[PDB]
Amino acid sequence: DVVVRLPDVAVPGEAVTAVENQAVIHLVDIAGITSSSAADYSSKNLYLWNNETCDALSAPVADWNDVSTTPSGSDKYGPYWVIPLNKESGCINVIVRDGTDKLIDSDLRVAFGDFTDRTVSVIAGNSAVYDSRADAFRAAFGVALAEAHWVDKNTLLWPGGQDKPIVRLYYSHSSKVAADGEGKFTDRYLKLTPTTVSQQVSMRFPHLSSYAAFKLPDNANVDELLQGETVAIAAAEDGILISATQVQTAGVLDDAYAEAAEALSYGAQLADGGVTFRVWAPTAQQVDVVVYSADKKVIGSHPMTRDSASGAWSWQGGSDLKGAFYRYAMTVYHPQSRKVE
Amino acid sequence: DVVVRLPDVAVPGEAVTAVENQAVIHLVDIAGITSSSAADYSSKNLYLWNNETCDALSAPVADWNDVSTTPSGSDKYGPYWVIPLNKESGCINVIVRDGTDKLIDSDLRVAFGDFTDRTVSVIAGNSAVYDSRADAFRAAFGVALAEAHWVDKNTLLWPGGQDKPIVRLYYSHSSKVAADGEGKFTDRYLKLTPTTVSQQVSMRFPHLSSYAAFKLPDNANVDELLQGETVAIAAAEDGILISATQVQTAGVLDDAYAEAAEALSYGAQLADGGVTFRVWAPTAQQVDVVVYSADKKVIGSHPMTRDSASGAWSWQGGSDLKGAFYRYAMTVYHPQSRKVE
Amino acid sequence: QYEVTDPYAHSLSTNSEYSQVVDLNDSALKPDGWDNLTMPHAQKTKADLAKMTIHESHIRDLSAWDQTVPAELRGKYLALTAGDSNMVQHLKTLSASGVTHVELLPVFDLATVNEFSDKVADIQQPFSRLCEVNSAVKSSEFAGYCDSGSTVEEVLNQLKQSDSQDNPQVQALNTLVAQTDSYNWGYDPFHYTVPEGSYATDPEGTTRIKEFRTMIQAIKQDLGMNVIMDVVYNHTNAAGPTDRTSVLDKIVPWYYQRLNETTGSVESATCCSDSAPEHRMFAKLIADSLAVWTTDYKIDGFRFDLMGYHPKAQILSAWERIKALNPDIYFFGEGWDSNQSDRFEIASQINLKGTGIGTFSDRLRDSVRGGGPFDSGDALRQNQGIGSGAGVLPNELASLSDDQVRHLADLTRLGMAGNLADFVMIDKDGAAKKGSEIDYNGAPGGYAADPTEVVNYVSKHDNQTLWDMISYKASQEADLATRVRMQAVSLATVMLGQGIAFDQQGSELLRSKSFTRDSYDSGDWFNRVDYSLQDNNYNVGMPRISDDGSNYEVITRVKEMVATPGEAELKQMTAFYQELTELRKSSPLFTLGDGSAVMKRVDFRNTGSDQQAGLLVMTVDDGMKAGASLDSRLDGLVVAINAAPESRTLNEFAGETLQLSAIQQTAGENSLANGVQIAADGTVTLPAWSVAVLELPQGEAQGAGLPVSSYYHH
Ligand SMILES: [Ca+2]
Ligand SMILES: [Ca+2]
Ligand SMILES: [Ca+2]
Ligand SMILES: [Ca+2]
Repeated sequence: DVVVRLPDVAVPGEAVTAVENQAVIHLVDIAGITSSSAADYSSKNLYLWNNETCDALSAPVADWNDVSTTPSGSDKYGPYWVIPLNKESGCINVIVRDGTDKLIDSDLRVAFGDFTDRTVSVIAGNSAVYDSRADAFRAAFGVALAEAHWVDKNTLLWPGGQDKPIVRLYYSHSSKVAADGEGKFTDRYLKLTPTTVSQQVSMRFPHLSSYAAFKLPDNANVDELLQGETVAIAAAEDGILISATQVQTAGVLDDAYAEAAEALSYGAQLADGGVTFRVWAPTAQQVDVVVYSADKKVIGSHPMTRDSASGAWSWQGGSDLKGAFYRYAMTVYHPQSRKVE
Repeated sequence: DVVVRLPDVAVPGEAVTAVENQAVIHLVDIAGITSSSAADYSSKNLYLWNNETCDALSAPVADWNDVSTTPSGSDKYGPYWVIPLNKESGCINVIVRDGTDKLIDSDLRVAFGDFTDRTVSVIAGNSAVYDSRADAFRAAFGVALAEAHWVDKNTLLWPGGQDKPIVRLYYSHSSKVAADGEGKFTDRYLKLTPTTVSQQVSMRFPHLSSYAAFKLPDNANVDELLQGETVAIAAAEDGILISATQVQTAGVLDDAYAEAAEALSYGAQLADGGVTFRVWAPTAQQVDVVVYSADKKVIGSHPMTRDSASGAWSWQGGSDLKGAFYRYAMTVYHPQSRKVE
Repeated sequence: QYEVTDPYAHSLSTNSEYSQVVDLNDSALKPDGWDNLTMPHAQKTKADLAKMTIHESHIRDLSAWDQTVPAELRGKYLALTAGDSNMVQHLKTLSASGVTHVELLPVFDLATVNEFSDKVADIQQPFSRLCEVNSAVKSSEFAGYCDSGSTVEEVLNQLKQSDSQDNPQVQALNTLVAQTDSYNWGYDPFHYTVPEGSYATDPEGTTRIKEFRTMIQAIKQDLGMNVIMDVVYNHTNAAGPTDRTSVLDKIVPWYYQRLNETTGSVESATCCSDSAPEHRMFAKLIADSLAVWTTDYKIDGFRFDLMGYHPKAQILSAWERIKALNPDIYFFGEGWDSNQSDRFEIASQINLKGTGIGTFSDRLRDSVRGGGPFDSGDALRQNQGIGSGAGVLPNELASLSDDQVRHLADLTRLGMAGNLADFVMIDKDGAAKKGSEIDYNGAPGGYAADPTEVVNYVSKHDNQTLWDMISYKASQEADLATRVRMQAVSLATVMLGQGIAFDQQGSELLRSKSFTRDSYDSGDWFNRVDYSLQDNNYNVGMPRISDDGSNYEVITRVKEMVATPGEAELKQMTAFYQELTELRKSSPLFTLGDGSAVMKRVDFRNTGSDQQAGLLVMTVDDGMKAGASLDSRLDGLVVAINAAPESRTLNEFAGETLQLSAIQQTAGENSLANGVQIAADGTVTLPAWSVAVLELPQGEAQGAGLPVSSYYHH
């Protein structure tokens, strides 16, 4: 079974510096750098155009069918276009294409007051603008963004993994999924197989219905997977990384726990027979009730009981607790910080 | 058990080019390059002197105790001396030293009509002069010369292996002992242990009595070792090659076979009862009698019988062979060509 | 419901409309004594193979312009029988000096030329003919010429006068001519196992079979060279139930073609209609096709177009199959990455190590030529080569570093030693590195097991001619004389290297395409080879706008930098070319064949960090330490290539008794070694832009020669 690894290529250094009354846009070709073969950048063209917002362009082609705006040169890292300007101030409208097809989903707006050098870099389907080819390359060959969606126990939606030979769900309980000193992805994973978006899923997430669907293995331990980090990885037939992204798990959390979780009561439920503390935290590694005095000194720390069906944590104490102060001490992976908080 | 390997160091490129009316001698420091640590070349000095033969020197120190002729500079590869000249023609007398002790056994004579550039390189105990630091380095880190002497079944004499932590006898039946694509000495070997020159040996080879003695293991199969190549290897505690040399085996051949071999008759012994062909060839892998017609066409090819005690090969044929032409077809390793001829 | 021609057709009607029942074994289809025709050059051993010196020719390119060829035979197979022609006699001399093989650009049934005479018009004919056949010409900027009594050739030379980057009139008319011409390379298969009919005197019936065979007999017997056929199994010209040229996809739809996994659309990665050699029956078709060209046509070798699109297993299967009909058959092709590794183990340069199948090596090619393909604009000038003077004599646009230049030397040397994966050498930094450890754009530089698996070249039909590349890359300082030597120097790296020598027809005549990159349909005009030696066809118009328009500004900058070659320069280059080939055949040491022999005998000097740029010094051992005496006259060899404007010195062979090759000594002032000094003291002085073969004569017995470093093994 193939090991996912980084491409043996040095970090790029622009190759072209933007001069007076002219801008330079670099396409950082991922497919081009993963390949030891030369690339034909003829098909690559920018649909450039002047509007009320971004009008700094000098002579932009009107014809959308005009593929004539081909690269002003290239190298290993990808092509580049030396765009002529009217004014060194303002901004420009760039639509990066391969024929009459958008390479970057969003219409780019290059603000020269945001990139002083006018030497800018972009990656296909990235929407983002980088000041350097390096900054772009690092972003390209890293776990970046949160493109993938674990929408149900079995389904992972990801356009980035569409048509790719290697599609996997890498995971780490206590650490971040990364590349080692050898540039290899050694962390445990699951093999994903192409499938179609479920009728039930399309209803729930109409905004993702067009996204590429992937079936998780049947041996997948959904519960323990949601205990930590998960990363969606797309690689070549040889295992060279194309994309690594973080996973949005709300869909699966509703599909795995919400039915049971919905049938419970939450808070510090003080009733006859005592007080039941219940918090829903289906991803938390640990939850404890910390009970405080009026002076806010710890009076008790009680580890909670996890209900596996719901991912809810509970703890029962005496009616003596009426008026006590408390907080839940969490042990949980936060995808924003990529750490177990 | 330690693997003998090459030093991870690029081949040197002189560092200093000899200019008008001045010569440059490079010391290629083997101990210096095998070491990732800096070296103190203060102790290094050349005893330079003018004589009837080599008089091209300019102001050579008379005092032998004068260690003042220290290096004119250094680097990773070793020191160098920028020697001032009287005339760009002729030659110079150089004695390379570390204090008041000769580093090169022989008194060097640098003929400027042999080395046009006047940029020359030398290695300690090498006696040879190289046009480049590269040519020297290659020589230093190669199987070079025939410094070692297998003088008896158990004894190997080699000054180059004196005081060295790793001393071994590498061997290859059908190939040359060399370093692989990783720069490792993977060929089979035997571990040598320091010993003293035998009374019997000192008698036989008085010219080698001062040479460093090494005991071969008791498991050593002397006979099969003499079937092919043997190379004496000296290495660091870490296994970085200091020296690799070819072995002179006449001593052991006399000690292992001569007693038995001396008691036999040689040639194409035509007597009553037929003709006995006998050739002494204790190292030959194969020997055959090839019998020829008067027209020199092959009439018979007979593989010979080897007597293990003597290393003599024999073959008996009829008295019909009186007048037949013959030659012995050999299969033998020749140390001059390093091949099985 | 349709009527389709046979994919297994062996004879056809005009324009391949109907298949014909034929018996290729019929005496009627054979030139006299065809049955007893033998291969003039051996191909039995790796050493036999390594001797291979290829001249890649095209049927029109050979005889379209040669007046000494009877008119009715111009652009025909039969042109090779014109014993008393400039072209035939030229090939005859090239063969005598060492060119061993003739490679024929598509001669199977191509789709892209109308075989009906009257639906075609060439430049040789009146302009009126062009308008009759071409509707478009009647409604274009040249419509006025339909009235003139002048030929298309005539009108074209007239347009030159005002041709400029701002007025590209020569190419504008050519584009229109090209639609109704007889000119195409032919990489558009209609029928794989029938000769092309337009190269025949009569395309109706079997006539083509006897004529083609007649050309083979002439090449092998009268010119004494082997034959290589260029083959295109990677694609078909068309698919679908409607295209006229769809044959295979009309018979077994969706089988023979490679289809997209989702849509079922025929893939076009190769251009055109991607075939599926991975499918059993198409693999069978390919093998059965090669069998016919092998025994019925007596072809000696095959060059597979875009071979990377084929599964390595298929190429090896076909090879074993063909070997049973001719055991000394050679297979080679373009083993570039095809991106089909998701589907099967591709027949690539890397994957074919030790298989016996040869691949073109782009490593030496790019190092010597400069840059790489896809280069456009100022990069065509900026990316100099060892032979354009990268480093040594830079041009005004160049920015190539010393390490960048040293790395090209590293790639060239490796190539000269047959681009082997295991060959150990001293790199640009002084490190000992295996060939596979030397980088080539992310790829292992060296990849082969034996030099017979590598084809080195500096010119081919595709991409810019060697001369055109030098014109783009040479410094303003390099005069016509040095540029002629620059061409020769470039060619010496191929001609004097362990790998198989391949070259484009015309390189010996400083061939130019006036900067045309993809000359496939640039007709007789751009692809002109003057066998009367008046010019190299340089500056004959602006090349095709569609594919070279982006390079017009670069062309104008370089075009007038130096004078156009004439009878004198072409004769000087032919003399140099003949010198190099003669040298190649002058010793078995130049063509070792076995990878192990290369490693035990081949080494280089002027290596390392401290190296002199443009100096390529190769040593070949025949000494006792190498093994057996291969050359009874020599003990060793030295190849010295000084690709620098400054003259250089060789003190490496200190006191070695060397002599210049008798081949080079006979040449005199016309030698590439003209001015090479060998001092009694073994010092060699090499003039600028020169090539020397220094030989170590053998004494009364094999002595120690030029033993290799033996710095590493494996
Ligand atoms: Ca045809
Ligand atoms: Ca055409
Ligand atoms: Ca594919
Ligand atoms: Ca010889």
